[PDB]
Amino acid sequence: DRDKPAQIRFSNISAAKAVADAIRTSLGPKGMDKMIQDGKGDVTITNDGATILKQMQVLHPAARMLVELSKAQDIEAGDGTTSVVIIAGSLLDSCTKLLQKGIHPTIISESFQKALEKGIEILTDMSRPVELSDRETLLNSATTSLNSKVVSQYSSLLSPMSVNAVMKVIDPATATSVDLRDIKIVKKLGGTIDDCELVEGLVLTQKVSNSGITRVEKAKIGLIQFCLSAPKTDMDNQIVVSDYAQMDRVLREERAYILNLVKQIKKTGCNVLLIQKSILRDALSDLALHFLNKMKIMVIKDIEREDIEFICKTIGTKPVAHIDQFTADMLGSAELAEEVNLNGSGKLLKITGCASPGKTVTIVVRGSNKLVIEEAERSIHDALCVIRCLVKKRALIAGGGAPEIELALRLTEYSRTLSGMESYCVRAFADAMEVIPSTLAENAGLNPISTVTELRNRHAQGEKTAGINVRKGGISNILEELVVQPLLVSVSALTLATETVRSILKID
Amino acid sequence: KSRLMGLEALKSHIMAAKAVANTMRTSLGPNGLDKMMVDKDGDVTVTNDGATILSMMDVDHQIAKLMVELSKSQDDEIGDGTTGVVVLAGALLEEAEQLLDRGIHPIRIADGYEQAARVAIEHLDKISDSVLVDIKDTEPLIQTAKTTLGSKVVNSCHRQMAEIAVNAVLTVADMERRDVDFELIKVEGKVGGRLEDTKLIKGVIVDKDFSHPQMPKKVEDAKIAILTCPFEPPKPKTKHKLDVTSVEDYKALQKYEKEKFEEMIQQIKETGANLAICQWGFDDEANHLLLQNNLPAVRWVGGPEIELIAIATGGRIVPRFSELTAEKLGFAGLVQEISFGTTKDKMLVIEQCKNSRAVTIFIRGGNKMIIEEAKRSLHDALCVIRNLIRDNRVVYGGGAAEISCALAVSQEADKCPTLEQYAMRAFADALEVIPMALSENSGMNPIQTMTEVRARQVKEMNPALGIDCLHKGTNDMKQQHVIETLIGKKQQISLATQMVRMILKIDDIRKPGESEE
Repeated sequence: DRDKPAQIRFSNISAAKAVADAIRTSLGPKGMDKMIQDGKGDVTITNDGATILKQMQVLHPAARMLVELSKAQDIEAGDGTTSVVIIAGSLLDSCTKLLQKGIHPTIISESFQKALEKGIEILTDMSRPVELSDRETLLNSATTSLNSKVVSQYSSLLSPMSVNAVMKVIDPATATSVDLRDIKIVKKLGGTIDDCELVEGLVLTQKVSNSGITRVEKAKIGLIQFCLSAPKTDMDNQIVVSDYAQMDRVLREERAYILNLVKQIKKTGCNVLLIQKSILRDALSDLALHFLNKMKIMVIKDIEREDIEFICKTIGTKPVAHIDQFTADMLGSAELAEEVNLNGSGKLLKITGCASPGKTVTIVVRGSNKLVIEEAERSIHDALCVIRCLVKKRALIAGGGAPEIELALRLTEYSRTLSGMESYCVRAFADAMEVIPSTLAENAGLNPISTVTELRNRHAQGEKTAGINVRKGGISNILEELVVQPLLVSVSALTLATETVRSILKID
Repeated sequence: KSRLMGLEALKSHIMAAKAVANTMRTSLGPNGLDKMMVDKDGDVTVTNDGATILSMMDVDHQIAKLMVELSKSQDDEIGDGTTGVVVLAGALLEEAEQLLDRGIHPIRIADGYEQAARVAIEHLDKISDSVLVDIKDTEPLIQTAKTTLGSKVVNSCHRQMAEIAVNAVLTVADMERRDVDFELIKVEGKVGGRLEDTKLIKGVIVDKDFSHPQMPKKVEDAKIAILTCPFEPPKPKTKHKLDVTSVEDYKALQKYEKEKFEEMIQQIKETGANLAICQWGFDDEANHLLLQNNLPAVRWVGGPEIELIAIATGGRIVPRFSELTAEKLGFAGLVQEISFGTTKDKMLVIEQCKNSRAVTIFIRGGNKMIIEEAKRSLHDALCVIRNLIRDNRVVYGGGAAEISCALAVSQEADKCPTLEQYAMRAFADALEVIPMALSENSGMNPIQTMTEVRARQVKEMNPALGIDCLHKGTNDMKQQHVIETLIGKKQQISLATQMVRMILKIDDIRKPGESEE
């Protein structure tokens, strides 16, 4: 019977739940890093559940879901991905209870996304909206969220760079979701984090020109989705391999064709030519390109066809497999096309001004070294995420697991008010909240069962007059030390586990 | 031995209650199922009564001994209330262990239940705190003995039993004394009777009857001879019986026993008592001499029962024949050997009306169970009725109150920053298993069942209606008339929670094994 699935489910339950605890050890920065041996047989030390999910993992199906548990929250808010694992085992406990209570996993499921809709309101009831139209508010808030987080040093510097690059991809007063889509994060090997800079036309890998103009203004950006190499009738060459004599006349053929298509390039014309890799091509004849930049066209060669897809959408240089697809049509018009070799190492074609869809925003990442480059990458991304957290979900809420302490007691009664056989469900549903700050209270160190009992009254009283406050890690107003989070990291965490549980509940 | 502590004995605690409670919760209430339980003696005992199940079991652990004894208090106190006080007491262990598994220290969780046991008995108080007298209560008493008599699944027409329990308890346990008194109730009955045949005989009915039908079958009012005097073999504490071995030894044995009993039956009749009830009653030889002197009189009586005819009849005591005087005699309103329609149940009533110091319920039934059926039926009725006769305080039961009690505390839990809210929650959370287990014995969804009432208790904000305790389809504690003494409703709580507490303060166990009864 579905008992065997329940067993399976229980076994999946058995797998997934102990896994969620391993991150509960890493819950919060007060939560502890976890040393991990890998196939290398070497230690791996992270407080990051998302990697601990990915890095060494069991492919058990319940465990398979839990990476996407965070990986959604990874891609949802970019943040709060520990919590979404820390929310998992809390119901997974309670769900087995109902299963142990004999509650039908549908009814179990059925009771939840139902009651989840409830909780988020009361959760949102706790919340304080900030101004998404105001750059500085968010520049204060996500910063305060960055201040609520570990990465500051560059994030401080990079909050304006984030929020501005965001504010530049903020058209709306709502500030929409602020897709990181329109953002191109580029790194340049030289420079410093001070030399990380927001650029309003795409900073492009390198540049490639033989006789091609070094920097062309008003650049018509070509793209080559067509093969510049003459057709391959033997190896790469329009010749066939037998003797010296017959091939040289069709060596003449390889000549003109590669030039003509190249001639045709500049004849419909471009100031710049996007060129993907020649492996991203069948083949591209350089003697054509030798003549193509000899036609004095600024060009880049060997760029990601996927970054091309980014380039196509952001600066409006559309995919071109044809001379005809060159007019100005699929060609983005780039006001200043130049590569900057400057500030130490690296060279990157930097579009300065363009004819571009949306507001095209690329940020250079320069750093004292590669590692210094590497470190600011989260700094923005962190900021960029808590931004795309809060701009996407307007209402801001404080962190520290308090809203869970706040929401549980209420949903327990809401369960009771809801009543019904599903009350016990929604009760157990409500009963998964404190678990996160519970382990978190240990993660800062405390007795949550002692501490959370009291905030729960505090959160019975002011609903937040206090909360586990990361430095304190204990009862005090978290709005006072400003440990803050957009509702997105919270809300985005809710549906996943529940649904994924709601999934595994129906799942045999 | 071994000191067994931590989860070790905490299991040995939580272990025993579960095996105990479940046969009780499957036997819980009328929907509770009737359990055949056979001894090592090979004897079938069908037990739907947890207390009888408790009387049938002794489960090995010290608490399982005490749980058998736990209900006996409220079984003596309240009658009904035997099964629920135990079955939930183990549920606290379920609650508590998980709570200790939550990391909450055992004495922490130990205390919060009692701490929350206030509202438990306190929320009950608000339902009916009422008080009525005998002729008033008799309607609530039969209405409660709709449930209490029917708790043994015998209430039908047995408002006879209820109404005789109405006037039985007030007699013995006065409404003003508010002290438990069943002592002057004289429990009496015989196999072979009927459920529908049951009597309250305000006087004392003695098994023995008139020594002859030729002698009158009526002794007049009063004039009963209360005596310890031999009319048959005396049977003292210790003497050995030697008989006669000879022909010349046989003859005189008949003459002497004739010569003394005549004078004794004379002197008794000469004393002026027309029923001689002798602590040492009559042989068959004393009967004919009793017929010679022509006096109505009684054969062998139990030793203390001649006192029971001294106390209950108001007759001033003569201990023995040697002291015979007309002043101190046994009393009777009317002396009749009474057959109730089943001659299998046949008693000589020594009838008390004016001064009755022992009221006698006479119960009947076709079998040993059927009397006992009616016995434990009415006796548990008797006690709730006693509780109600002193103060008539009821509630709408079967979990309808358990939910309503579960509201306040579990609510009041979070009102408190204190750790015991979890206990208070689990306290109010442990309450609702009764309608749950009832609905299971009632053969319904137990889980919605509780919440059906809380959906009500949302609407209601009071037990009145409830789920089905009788499986009859009307969801009521009200018009279904699940109505029981609010006293005993509070007796289960204080007994359950505070016993478990005393069980909980002890994880410290020195036994050769884990659970030792």
